[PDB]
Amino acid sequence: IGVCYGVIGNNLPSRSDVVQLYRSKGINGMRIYFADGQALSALRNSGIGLILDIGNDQLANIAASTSNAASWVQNNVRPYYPAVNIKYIAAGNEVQGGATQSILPAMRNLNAALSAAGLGAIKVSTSIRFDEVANSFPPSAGVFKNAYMTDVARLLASTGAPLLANVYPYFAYRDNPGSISLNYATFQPGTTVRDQNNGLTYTSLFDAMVDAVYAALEKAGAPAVKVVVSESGWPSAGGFAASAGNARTYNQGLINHVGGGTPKKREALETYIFAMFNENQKTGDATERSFGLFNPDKSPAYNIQF
Repeated sequence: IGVCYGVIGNNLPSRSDVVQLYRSKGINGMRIYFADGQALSALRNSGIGLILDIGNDQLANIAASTSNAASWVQNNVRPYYPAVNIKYIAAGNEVQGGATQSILPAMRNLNAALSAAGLGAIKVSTSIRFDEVANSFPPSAGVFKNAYMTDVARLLASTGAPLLANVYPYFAYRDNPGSISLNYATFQPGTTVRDQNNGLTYTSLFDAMVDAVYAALEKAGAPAVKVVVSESGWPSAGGFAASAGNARTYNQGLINHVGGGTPKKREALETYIFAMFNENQKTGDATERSFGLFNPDKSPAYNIQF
């Protein structure tokens, strides 16, 4: 499985220390949020598959021209591939506003540049959050609420690239403690929901969520498009339901689950746990600083067998 690697803290390890920890624990996937040169160099011949986000601040620059995208590929990708196994490139992460207007042309522009560079194995996609999907209940009722997402699904369909989704049962649960049980949320026996539309049964909030993305994809006209869960995790402190036991239970649960897929698609699901270390400098809710599997000093936040 993979682990997202965030560096928004003032007390984290060196990139090479990081890569080493990964190889020790047997983690075979990494997501990085910008073209981090030190991470990339450290990653050479490490055998770790990678999701490379371009960085939202780069979206407009890349969307402008193919020469802009070629220059980015030349500096940030060409020097590391194929030694570094970059599997995907996320042209934007949870972009909002008029910026969404830039995601399709940046996606095209990168596809053209990778092509001419002779790097067509690398696939181009975009990272979204679940709040992109409406009428998620029953999961079969899922539909993309924004118009631009259909444009994207179609491009992914024709290019053979998957969709990267940030799925967090924690946020769903946190918002709706009354309607949602901790068991259902953390992969524990107890609850069963039946999708009337297709008759599938659901025992976990995770499955129900992923299958809602699949519902939406199909409606968009992109049935064969796969989903890569580009983020999923549970905080160990800073708010409601945040605790090591809950965080241990969710993540281990997650690791032991994804290999069986979901009721709509029983194939193993590619998933990235958020995140490797707690980022002591994040803003927003107190929980943001407590999503790590490890403590800044490389010590296990709680025990997880990968």
